[PDB]
Amino acid sequence: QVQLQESGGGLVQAGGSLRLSCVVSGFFFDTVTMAWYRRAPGKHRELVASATAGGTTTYADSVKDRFTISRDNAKNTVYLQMNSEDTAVYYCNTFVRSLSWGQGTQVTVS
Amino acid sequence: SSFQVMYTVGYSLSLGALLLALAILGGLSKLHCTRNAIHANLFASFVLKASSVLVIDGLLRTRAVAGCRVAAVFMQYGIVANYCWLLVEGLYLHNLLGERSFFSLYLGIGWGAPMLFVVPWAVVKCLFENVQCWTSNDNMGFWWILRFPVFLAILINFFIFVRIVQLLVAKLRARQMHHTDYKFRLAKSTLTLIPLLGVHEVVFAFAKLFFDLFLSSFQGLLVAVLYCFLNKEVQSELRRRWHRWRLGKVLWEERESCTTASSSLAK
Amino acid sequence: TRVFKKASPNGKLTVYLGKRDFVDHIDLVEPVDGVVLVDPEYLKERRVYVTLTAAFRYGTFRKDLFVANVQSFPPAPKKPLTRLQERLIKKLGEHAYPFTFEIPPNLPSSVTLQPGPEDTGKAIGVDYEVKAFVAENLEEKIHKRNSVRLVIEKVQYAPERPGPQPTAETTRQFLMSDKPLHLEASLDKEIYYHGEPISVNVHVTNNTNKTVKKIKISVRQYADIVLFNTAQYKVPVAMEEADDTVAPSSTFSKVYTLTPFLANNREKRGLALDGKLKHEDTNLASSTLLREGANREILGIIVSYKVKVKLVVSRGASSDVAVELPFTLMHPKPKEEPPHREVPEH
Amino acid sequence: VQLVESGGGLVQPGGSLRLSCAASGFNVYSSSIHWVRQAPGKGLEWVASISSYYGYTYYADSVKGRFTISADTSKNTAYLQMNSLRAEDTAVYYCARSRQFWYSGLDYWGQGTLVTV
Amino acid sequence: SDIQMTQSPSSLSASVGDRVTITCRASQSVSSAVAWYQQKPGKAPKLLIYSASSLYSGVPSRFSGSRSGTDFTLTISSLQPEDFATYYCQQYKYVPVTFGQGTKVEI
Repeated sequence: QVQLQESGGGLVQAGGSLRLSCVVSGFFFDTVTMAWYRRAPGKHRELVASATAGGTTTYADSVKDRFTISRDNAKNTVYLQMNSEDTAVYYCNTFVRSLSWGQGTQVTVS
Repeated sequence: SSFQVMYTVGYSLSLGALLLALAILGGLSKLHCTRNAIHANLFASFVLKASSVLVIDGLLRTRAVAGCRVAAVFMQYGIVANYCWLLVEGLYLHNLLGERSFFSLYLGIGWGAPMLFVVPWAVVKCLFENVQCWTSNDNMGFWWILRFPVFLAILINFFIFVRIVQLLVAKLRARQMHHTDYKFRLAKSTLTLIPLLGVHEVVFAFAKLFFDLFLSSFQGLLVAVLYCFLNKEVQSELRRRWHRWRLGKVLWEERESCTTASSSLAK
Repeated sequence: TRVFKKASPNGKLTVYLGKRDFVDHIDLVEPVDGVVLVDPEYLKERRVYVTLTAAFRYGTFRKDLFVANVQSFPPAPKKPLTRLQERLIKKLGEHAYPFTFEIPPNLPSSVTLQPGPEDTGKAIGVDYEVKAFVAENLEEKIHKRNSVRLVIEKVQYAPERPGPQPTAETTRQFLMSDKPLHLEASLDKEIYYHGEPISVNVHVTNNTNKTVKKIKISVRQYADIVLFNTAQYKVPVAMEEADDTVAPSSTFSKVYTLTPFLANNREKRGLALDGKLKHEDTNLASSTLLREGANREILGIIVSYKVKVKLVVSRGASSDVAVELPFTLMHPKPKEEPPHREVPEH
Repeated sequence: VQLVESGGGLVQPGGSLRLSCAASGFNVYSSSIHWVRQAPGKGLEWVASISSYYGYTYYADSVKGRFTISADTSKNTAYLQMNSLRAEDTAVYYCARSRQFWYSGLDYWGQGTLVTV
Repeated sequence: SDIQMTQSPSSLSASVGDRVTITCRASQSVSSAVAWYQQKPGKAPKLLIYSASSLYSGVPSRFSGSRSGTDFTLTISSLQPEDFATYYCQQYKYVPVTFGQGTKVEI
């Protein structure tokens, strides 16, 4: 059993900020590649921001120079922040989509 | 000396080999085969003759008029029926190379008419020459009344034997059953039993005596191995049973993981 | 529009399979497709191997029948991408390495022998498995925690064109001759669907003096289990008897209904059953097709079904005359997909 | 392809009623028989199921052990022996039919018998 | 644990030819074991779609079902005059075999 405890998100205005957090219980973060999957108002979940333990902040071509990613193995969590059509629900899993999915929380950009 | 220990040893394995053949030839995939219906009865005649021999030797060692009464009557009938049913097998090859009404005729030759010519020898015991139990060393007044069928059967067996070799050689000369697995297998064993057993009886009828004692002892074993052990068809069946038994033992001797999930696919 | 995944225990590997079953034809086998996903900062070994192997489980040890070697390395030294394979790559991204397999024809199907009352744990039978692992070299050992083990099954379905109906005749006479004991039986069709009734018409007339006792009807399943040596097995999956008797110089004709099912066969050890994923129950593994004049040296379990009718006489000590009618029993063609589990789950 | 049943008679609390559902055009071993209970004006509900091929019997949580369901091969009929009915049992029972192999829902349904307690 | 399924639309009124959407939210996760049944007033239910994507034989092609995550839905292109009925959801992936609350449709 893996607890995909993700929190953060709500009513967001244009150009504002909305800190996102995610806590995963029952798994190790020593060597795992987070992917921070994001859905759409429709379907067909896509990739946004991939980051390994050391560097390698691989980003989707549509989210370059607009998102920032961070990781901390000591706290066992992954942190995502956004600055400035992106309105959708966000998910959290590894790059291999190995852990089970969760309902998650959805943000609204106004 | 060797006159006793070897004499009882020769018949000791005769019943063991023949009874084992009876168990094999009794119930299998070819229990009702016409080919095996003659060999199985041939072994019974050998068993009947061999069984009467062993009890006679044991009774003499223990020492009874009534004791030998049961033993000896089948002993003389068994040796006569042994050659009489030997002619049955010879005619079977001739019919094969030349069931139905034959089966009735074959039974009469082996277990039929010879029983009619063996009773008069046993009938005249109290009438004349009782001499306690049979010893077969008295005057020849009662002789050649039971030796006629075995001498006659040997003579006829050579008549078919002379015919059968010419028929097979001529047939095998131009294709035909040159190397068949059915006619040749029966003929290969027939070609040895009829002459070798036939010449043994006639030559010795008219340390030589001791040399002919174990020759008849091995007759039961020799017939069984040439008809049951050497037969290829039973070996295939025997191998199938052996393989099945071996395979059955092998399959039943006593000596992280993540669940499969699913995901949506673009279409 | 659904795929199957199996995550690695460490979470760094997952293999996507469109379907868990593959249709086997007379001489054609559906290729195995799919993709494998490897996360960055983990491909330092520079070698991804996906292997498809079939092994015979006995007892225990694994006797590998056919082993396939496919490398999904980033270099990847044609293999055109299937439409299903291409769809997976687009969704996952450029980090997915497609792999394909070509199972040779004339191979045994996924059949597992039914365990007896004395359970032994693992189910004995022919199983097909697909596994993927990452290592520096092939000779290097692969850990279970760093690999996946996906099981697939090869199955066959009844042909669209039914064959001729079974028919055979025999005659036995014993020591009495003349007035043959006529005996013949036939089936409605050669191919029977799973669970469908088996109806056999028997026509027996006895002009001989000897009477006819009760008629025995049975359906026998043959399992040609050979892993070292050939050994045919016989199991009466269906059995029913009637006390009908045939009087001398009379004609008898009746129809008997048969149904092969494992509800009462759960205690019969040695029965052959279809491929089991982990613990689900299958249904009387279907017959295995052969390419006409094909070699019988296949190291595996071959399942064939036959119908035997037995009639015993009173001999005035009892003799039996039996004629065997082979028949085919296979599943029909699925429309959407075969559910590889019990649909109602408790 | 056609399923016919009668299931008629007034019912009192603490009683019994045997339902006979004749099946024609198909057998029992290749078609799992399901019984669906629908309250008048409410939604559908599943009470029991019989799988003669696999020998498995399933029941609803509220009716567990109270009912008895059996099938026969000679006449290809499904029976639902219900005993000790409660007050909350006035509904219409449908003899649904499905496929034993390759389950694809309940395609064939019975006419429907009204039961009032 | 038992599975409870709810049908968001309880009743709706529509004319002939409009595009009507009926949704069905499920509590647990069901891969594809979703079936929709049609029921006329005082008539036996009839299967419409099985496996939530396939189409039953004899059912008019206007009916169509789609699956996106867990909220299985049934859509009708054109509402025929005699197509009014009450639609019931169903699941056959677990033991309970839970049905929907129903969606009454009238002209």
